[PDB]
Amino acid sequence: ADMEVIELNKATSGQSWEVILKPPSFDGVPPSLEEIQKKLEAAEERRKYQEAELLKHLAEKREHEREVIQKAIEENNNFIKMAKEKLAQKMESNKENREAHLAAMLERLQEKDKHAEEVRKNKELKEEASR
Amino acid sequence: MRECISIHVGQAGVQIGNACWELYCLEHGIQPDGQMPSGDDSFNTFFSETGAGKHVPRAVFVDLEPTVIDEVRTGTYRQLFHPEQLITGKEDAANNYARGHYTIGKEIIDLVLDRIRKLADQCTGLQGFLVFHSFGGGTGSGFTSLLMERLSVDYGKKSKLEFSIYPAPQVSTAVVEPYNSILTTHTTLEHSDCAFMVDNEAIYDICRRNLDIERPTYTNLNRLISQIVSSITASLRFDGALNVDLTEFQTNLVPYPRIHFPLATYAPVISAEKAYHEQLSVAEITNACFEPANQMVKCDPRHGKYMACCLLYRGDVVPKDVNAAIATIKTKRSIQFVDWCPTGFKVGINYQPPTVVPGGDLAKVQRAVCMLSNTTAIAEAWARLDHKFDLMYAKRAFVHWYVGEGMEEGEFSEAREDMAALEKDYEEVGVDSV
Amino acid sequence: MRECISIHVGQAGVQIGNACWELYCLEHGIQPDGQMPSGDDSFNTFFSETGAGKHVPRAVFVDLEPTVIDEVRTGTYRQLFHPEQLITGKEDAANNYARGHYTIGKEIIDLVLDRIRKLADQCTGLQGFLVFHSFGGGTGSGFTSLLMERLSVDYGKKSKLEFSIYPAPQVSTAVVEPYNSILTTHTTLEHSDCAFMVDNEAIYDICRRNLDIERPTYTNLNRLISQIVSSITASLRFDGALNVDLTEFQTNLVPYPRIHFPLATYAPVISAEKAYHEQLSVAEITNACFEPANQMVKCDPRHGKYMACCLLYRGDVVPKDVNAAIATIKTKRSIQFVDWCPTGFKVGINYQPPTVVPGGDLAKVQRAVCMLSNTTAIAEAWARLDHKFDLMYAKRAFVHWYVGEGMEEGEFSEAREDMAALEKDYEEVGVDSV
Amino acid sequence: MREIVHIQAGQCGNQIGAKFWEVISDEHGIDPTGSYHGDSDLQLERINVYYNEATGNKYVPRAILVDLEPGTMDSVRSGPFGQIFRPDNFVFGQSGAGNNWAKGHYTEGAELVDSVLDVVRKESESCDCLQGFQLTHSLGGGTGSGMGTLLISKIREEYPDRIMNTFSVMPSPKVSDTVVEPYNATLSVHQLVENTDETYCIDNEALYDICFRTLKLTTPTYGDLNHLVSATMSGVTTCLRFPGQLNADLRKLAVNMVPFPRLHFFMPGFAPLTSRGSQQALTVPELTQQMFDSKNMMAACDPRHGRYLTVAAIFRGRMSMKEVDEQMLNVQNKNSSYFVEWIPNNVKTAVCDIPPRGLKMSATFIGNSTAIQELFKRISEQFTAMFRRKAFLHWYTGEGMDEMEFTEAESNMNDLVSEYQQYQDATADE
Amino acid sequence: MREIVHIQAGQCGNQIGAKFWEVISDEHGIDPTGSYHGDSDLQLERINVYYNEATGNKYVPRAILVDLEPGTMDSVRSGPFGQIFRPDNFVFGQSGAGNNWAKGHYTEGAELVDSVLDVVRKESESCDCLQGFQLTHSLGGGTGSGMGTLLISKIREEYPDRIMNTFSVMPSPKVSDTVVEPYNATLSVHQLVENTDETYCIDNEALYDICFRTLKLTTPTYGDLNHLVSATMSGVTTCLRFPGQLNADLRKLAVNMVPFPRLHFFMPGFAPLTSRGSQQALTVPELTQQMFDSKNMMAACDPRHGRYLTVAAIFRGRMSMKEVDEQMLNVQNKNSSYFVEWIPNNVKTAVCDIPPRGLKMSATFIGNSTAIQELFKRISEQFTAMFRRKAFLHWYTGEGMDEMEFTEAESNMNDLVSEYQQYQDATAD
Ligand SMILES: Nc1nc2c(ncn2[C@@H]2O[C@H](COP(=O)(O)OP(=O)(O)OP(=O)(O)O)[C@@H](O)[C@H]2O)c(=O)[nH]1
Ligand SMILES: Nc1nc2c(ncn2[C@@H]2O[C@H](COP(=O)(O)OP(=O)(O)OP(=O)(O)O)[C@@H](O)[C@H]2O)c(=O)[nH]1
Ligand SMILES: C=C1COc2cc3c(cc21)-c1c(cc(OC)c(OC)c1OC)CC[C@@H]3NC(C)=O
Ligand SMILES: C=C1COc2cc3c(cc21)-c1c(cc(OC)c(OC)c1OC)CC[C@@H]3NC(C)=O
Ligand SMILES: Nc1nc2c(ncn2[C@@H]2O[C@H](COP(=O)(O)OP(=O)(O)O)[C@@H](O)[C@H]2O)c(=O)[nH]1
Ligand SMILES: Nc1nc2c(ncn2[C@@H]2O[C@H](COP(=O)(O)OP(=O)(O)O)[C@@H](O)[C@H]2O)c(=O)[nH]1
Ligand SMILES: [Mg+2]
Ligand SMILES: [Mg+2]
Repeated sequence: ADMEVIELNKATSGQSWEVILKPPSFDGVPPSLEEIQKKLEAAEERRKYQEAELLKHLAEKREHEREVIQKAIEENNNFIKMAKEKLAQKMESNKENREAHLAAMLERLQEKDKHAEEVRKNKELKEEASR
Repeated sequence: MRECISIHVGQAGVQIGNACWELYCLEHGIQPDGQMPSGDDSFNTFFSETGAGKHVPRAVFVDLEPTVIDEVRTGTYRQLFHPEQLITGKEDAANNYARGHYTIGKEIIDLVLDRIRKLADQCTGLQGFLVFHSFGGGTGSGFTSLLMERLSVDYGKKSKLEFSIYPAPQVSTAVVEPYNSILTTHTTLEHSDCAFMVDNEAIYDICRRNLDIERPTYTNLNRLISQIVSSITASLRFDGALNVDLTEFQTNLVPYPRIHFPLATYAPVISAEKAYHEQLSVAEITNACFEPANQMVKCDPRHGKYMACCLLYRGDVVPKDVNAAIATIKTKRSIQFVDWCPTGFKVGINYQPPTVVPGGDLAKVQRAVCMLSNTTAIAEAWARLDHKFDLMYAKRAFVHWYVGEGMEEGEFSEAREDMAALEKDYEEVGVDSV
Repeated sequence: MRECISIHVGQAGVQIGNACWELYCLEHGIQPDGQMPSGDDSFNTFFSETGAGKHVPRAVFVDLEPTVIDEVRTGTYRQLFHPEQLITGKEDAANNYARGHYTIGKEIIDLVLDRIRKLADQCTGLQGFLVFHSFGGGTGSGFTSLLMERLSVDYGKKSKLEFSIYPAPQVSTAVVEPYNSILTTHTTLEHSDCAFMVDNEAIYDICRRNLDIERPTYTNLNRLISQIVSSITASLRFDGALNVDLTEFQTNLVPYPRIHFPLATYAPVISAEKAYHEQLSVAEITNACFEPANQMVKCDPRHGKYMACCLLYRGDVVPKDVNAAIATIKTKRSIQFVDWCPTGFKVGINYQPPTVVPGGDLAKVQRAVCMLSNTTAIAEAWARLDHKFDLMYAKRAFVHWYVGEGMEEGEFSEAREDMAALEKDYEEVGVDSV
Repeated sequence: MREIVHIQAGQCGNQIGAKFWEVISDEHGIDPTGSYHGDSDLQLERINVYYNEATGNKYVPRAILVDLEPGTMDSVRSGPFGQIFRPDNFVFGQSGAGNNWAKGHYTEGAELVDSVLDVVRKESESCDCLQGFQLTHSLGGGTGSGMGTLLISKIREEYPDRIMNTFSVMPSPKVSDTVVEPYNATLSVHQLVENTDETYCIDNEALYDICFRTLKLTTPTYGDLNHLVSATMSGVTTCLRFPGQLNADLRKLAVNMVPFPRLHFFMPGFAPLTSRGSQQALTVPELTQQMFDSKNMMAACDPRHGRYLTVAAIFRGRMSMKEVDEQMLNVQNKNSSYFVEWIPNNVKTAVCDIPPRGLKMSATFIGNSTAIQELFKRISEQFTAMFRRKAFLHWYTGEGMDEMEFTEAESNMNDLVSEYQQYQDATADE
Repeated sequence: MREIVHIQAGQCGNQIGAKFWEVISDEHGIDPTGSYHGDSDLQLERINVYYNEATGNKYVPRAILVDLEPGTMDSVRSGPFGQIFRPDNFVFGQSGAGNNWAKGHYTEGAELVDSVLDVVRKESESCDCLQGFQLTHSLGGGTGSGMGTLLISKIREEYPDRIMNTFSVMPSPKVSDTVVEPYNATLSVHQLVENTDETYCIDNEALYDICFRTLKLTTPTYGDLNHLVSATMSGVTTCLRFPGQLNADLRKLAVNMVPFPRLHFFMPGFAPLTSRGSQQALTVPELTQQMFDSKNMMAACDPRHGRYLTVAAIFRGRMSMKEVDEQMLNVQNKNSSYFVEWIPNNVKTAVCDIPPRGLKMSATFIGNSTAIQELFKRISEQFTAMFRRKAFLHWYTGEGMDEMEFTEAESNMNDLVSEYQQYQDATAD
């Protein structure tokens, strides 16, 4: 019913104006480069730390991998060692036993030789008396 | 002379840039080779001139991957741009804001600032920058916010205007787009003077409903977006009277600095295949500005308050018909302005009619209008995004991807708190006293 | 690489070795002079090659008396072996374990090890040793256990597999064979990774029942044993559809170091004189593996638990038929596996058909299978031997012959206690878990 | 992010790997000599992802063939496309792993790993922008399982910035080669949880059940199982290999599918389920119905027993984009309880014009479902049944391993299942 | 283990020893000159066990002939095959032993033993692998018993690693050469129990009873007795002399037949029981029936009065090995109570194609039966009857012996009896 047209500007290829239907209901109208560089550098150092931690975790894996191979070698070596000593002990125990069995057999037959000498000695003491 | 340098970041920014510069060339009679056979020297605000009469866009295209810019380098408009103003990396931000802002972005920021400085050196009265980018992409979100921060350091006074692509599940979205959107919005907020959000769902629906395209392509979407971008930049490229300089965008549309997100609404959008169409009157196209189906962002201004309204007409339009159309609007609907602002419209008519891309989907019309209104209703777009952000962040879903790139969890809550403050700011404007 | 060195000890080991190497030569087309007119090359795991094209077995024949090896030295295959591979003493162990391990054995052990080392030097990837011997002979029992102990010192954990002849009264046994069997088993247990026992009574019964031989000779017995040995080594001497490595045999068969005595079962074993009767299907020969009539050791797996089952097929056999045959067996209740073993099966398939010695008793078949199953039922064989040992040892009958050679009575009770523990180990592996 | 370096390890890895190259070479128009004889410029547009261009415009798979036994790789060389592979990329040992994870990871495989890394390094250096690695292997054997996971950890150390993707074949007693499979599998998933970005769980239990129950094959062979695998592998990688709506990339896939780093085990699916022979015309509603069908899953898990954290559906063939979108929305509303509400828009759909060989239309499903905990629970039960009795353990301790390493692998897999259960019980209650 | 050195001592030893060489020479096709005239390569295959090969491919028995009286050794030299023996291997004295064990063991035998050992040593040194020694002698006389046991102890001392086997002829009053035979026999078995590995007990009581009762010879001569001995010796050594199904070896035989060191006295048996020069056809079942027949035993013991610790049966001639196996199984099941159950598979059977002279088929039994205690009890009773009265004891004390040595020998033989009874009463429980 009541309009207000305020001719703002007119130019070669355009024309502008403001049309107010009703007025308002108020009296009054109502980082730096160092800082940004700091943020970007702080993010880069956080990312760098995370990657370092991952590579350290993977370095620990490699260390365990060479400890597994070493353990396999050490167990095999201890199996060879125990078998070598147990076998040497078994062959030594057997040599001692066989030596002892034969030594005892020698001694019992040597006793018989001594007894035979005693029998021959006893014949002399009986003889030379009769006739 | 008032030069404007356009910066297109990421796939969305680059592809939208292609459509805008194709349309600008058609509007100014510039051939794809830069030659222009010949309101008058106003196009020089967007185009510099070479000693061989070539007109080269005052633009820089940036992407952290080369494939999208490579199509520009080998496309129809390959001669239009100097190779130095097309900048590419080797690998993209993988839809990760932190990757685009902190890790990959740091690799090419100095190079892009050097090329923007080279364009600024060609300016006798640089107004500022127009930055095109997606909210969802890792480059569009992360690299853009890094660039905006550095531009504020190197060009303290210059206006910076954004054309941002708001995400929609219907148009090739990633799950983390709400994170990237809130992170970029938080960091860019204090560095942007005015931002025009373009909701992909709104553009997708207009293409389906008004252009009869069953499954719109990026070419269909971008050609429509470019018609709206062209309507808003027409006053910088021709001898206009409303929005003659980019400082005037802030003056006319954004009375409160943080609340710098105007709603764009365009009409008419008619299918080129629709025959016998009787040309729409000034009253018909003006009335269409208040229909939500024609908005660039899905929201409801009917349940909001206006703080500014700018009507940008193009073509066969006379002031008497515009004033009659505005008079009838007052009487039909209750369009409510905030207490401190007058209920009114700043109307500008640019005599140059709407230009259509030959072989496109839009029909050629005698007259068109783009309304730019600063309404509190646009906070509905923030609310939708913030809710999706909250659902995921409550579980810390995907945040390890960002932390892996050096960003802290504190930045997520800081960005979300800023969005909460922004939604509260729109609420403070939506109810006033004393 | 993948070489295997065979060691044949005592009369039984040597005579079985003769039958095996005769069969291997026929399977690979190697003449008794070592010439092989000519591929697969898998035969190089068992045969080294001379610059003059002679293929010489990677084998050593050892006996404390010369008569048995002398027949090899003057026999059909005298040119096959280098004289240095055939080692003999002057006087045997006189059916006394103590003479084979100590008194007589000690005189030739170093020479044997030197000759084994010479064969190992020809290997680029030695898999291990296959040791053939009787349980009953003084050499087969005493010398073998001394050799196994020395091989563990010189080759550490390098795999050692045995083919042991289990004593039967029907087949030329000595009264003290149960003593020699328990003494060698105790001594060799920690040094053997897998041992295939061959019960002479089982072979004797198979020759009588399946081959219609009223009174089987060692030639009849050994030719059948060699068919089974060939089936288990064929996986190493040929490249078929599914190849079983020597390490793969044991990994799948031996759940615990001490429980390493798989039961071998072979099919089909049929008379060369029999009527036509067309070829047994994969399902028929596979089902025959679970019939006690075909076993190498007399025991009852139907009242035992399986721990592993390896099926080694040869000839006209395709995996689809094997899988169908195994599927039926898996649904049978008469075959109970231990609860701690999810799937006990492992299949090997070699396309080379079963070779028969011309003038032999076995009929030529298109397909055959040898199953190697680790069943708790094999402990019945230990129980029979241990009982015979107990009957004599309770009176100390014949133990003076062993003590005379330096052995101690403590070694008899230690060996018997280990056998008691072994029988108890087989009981525990079959008990159900939680 | 352009080139992918493919690695196939062990018997299973080389068998399914060869099938993969046969299938995608047919799709890309590459014949067994390496020559292009296709009639679509779409086949060559992104062929650089998997193939190197050689003299005479030949296409050579960027594939590295690994095994500790020479047998399998000789069979690959003699197979249909055996001649296409770069001869220098065949890296093989002579000892074999004897289906022993410890042998593949610590003993025999440790001797061969540097030789393989030399070939990987040579391929990587010829990449303009390497995306990452794709490994095919089984978890039940010794080389693919043990050496495959050793290769992964070595590769992660040298290429921490690249994506590690695997196609891991899970063991099943239904189709078994070794009694010791649950030990090998548990030790491998312990490695995969820590050192992979994405793992496709190809379950032999599921492949057998599909062949037996659905395809009504009374006695299925590895060839029948591998036909399902190759079809799945072709579908899962379609986005990477073809120019489509989606610009593809392995890192972008991981960012969109992996909300929590350890939860990167995908349940693949395929429709239609086909056998080898003279087949029959599927519809979009039918294709979408199979998304939730447990019968169509390549992992023996019922998706209706858990919730999807994220789901990717790829449709192939000439079809209506409007219809696919409407059917996908239908499935989501009528199966809302099987999707986590706290990850908005967690179901993504892609459509490729190029259908696979012999099918006019098909759909491949990639799901990050909490129901995958059923697969790990099955391996865990089988592991405990043996470990309770220390059955076959001497074969691992003999290689230098400790029982403690078994307890840790089992414990980490049990933690993995508790993590899946945690997100299965999580609601958007606030 | 190839060569065996044979030693024959005293009258009896040289008489049965000569008969042994006559019998086996004919079996091996060797004539009294030492030339081979046979027609089977099996006769020469293992001829090295008992014969040395000499110039002109001659075969010389590895036999050493010993006696303190020149008499018997002159009769051997003049006998059939007397010229086959190596002349240097005849070692003889001139005094004689006068059926006195003390004379043979301690007095005149002690003077001659070193001379015999020199010949044994020479034969042993020419052996590639000496198995051991085989001694033929009587226990009732003085040289064979006294000097024979002295020889064995001296040989054991020099060759502790070799087997000592004897064919010991036990005395009997039915045959008799002197009342002091029980003394000589007891003193000898005391030596044999300690120093021999295996002893075949050839009992003159059994030989006389076979000749008198079975062969119906009212007055048997030593020639008639010796025919039974030579047949038994040929059978018992068949496995050593011929290539057969089993290897052979004296040590392997001892390990399989001797479960306890002292119980090494075998009860030989033979079938058919044949007359000294007569011709007359028995079946395998008939041959196997005689295994348990007391009438066929060369030791005067009834096997059914004890239990077999171990038994070896050797069948000779062309026969069915299947029939031998079935008949042997039959005998074992129907006589199970005569075999110790605590020595499994203690009955072994061997079959040789070569039959002995004059027989188409034969069977030799070698038994380690606890019933042999009947033989030792008989000698012990005869010994005690004399020793209670110290009868003829001055024959021995006159040579230097003490009455304590008699008490010890008697005690040792009584212990031997108690030991056989211990295992006869032992059960498997
Ligand atoms: N309207 C429109 N939206 C686009 C276009 N290209 C991408 N988008 C949208 O942008 C979002 C994804 O961001 P992109 O621009 O593709 O990503 P970017 O900036 O290249 O970043 P990267 O992740 O590093 O590739 C989604 O919502 C897309 O639908 C385009 O040309 N037009
Ligand atoms: N299967 C089979 N068993 C045999 C063979 N030779 C002997 N035996 C058995 O082995 C056991 C006797 O062991 P032998 O091998 O003859 O003795 P040895 O190892 O030569 O030892 P010595 O006592 O020193 O001769 C008995 O059970 C025989 O039946 C043979 O060739 N085949
Ligand atoms: C399940 C989800 C949640 O959000 C997603 C977004 C995307 C994908 C998966 C998901 C996705 C990607 C790459 C692919 O192959 C290389 C692929 O095919 C298997 C994919 O599934 C369609 C990564 C990017 C992709 N973005 C778009 C716009 O489609
Ligand atoms: C009474 C038994 C219990 O076990 C035995 C084993 C064997 C013998 C006797 C017994 C035996 C032997 C040597 C022989 O002459 C040299 C001989 O003929 C008298 C023999 O009797 C047949 C020793 C080896 C022989 N071995 C075989 C397999 O027959
Ligand atoms: N689907 C499939 N599984 C296989 C194939 N070959 C073997 N497997 C499985 O892989 C496991 C054994 O591992 P394998 O690759 O053969 O041994 P490796 O050579 O030591 O890696 C078992 O679970 C088998 O069932 C194949 O061709 N296809
Ligand atoms: N069977 C047999 N016994 C004999 C023979 N000659 C003597 N005897 C017995 O041997 C014992 C006497 O020993 P003898 O050898 O003659 O005395 P030596 O000369 O001192 O050894 C008595 O038991 C005789 O019956 C003989 O030729 N054959
Ligand atoms: Mg992009
Ligand atoms: Mg032997």
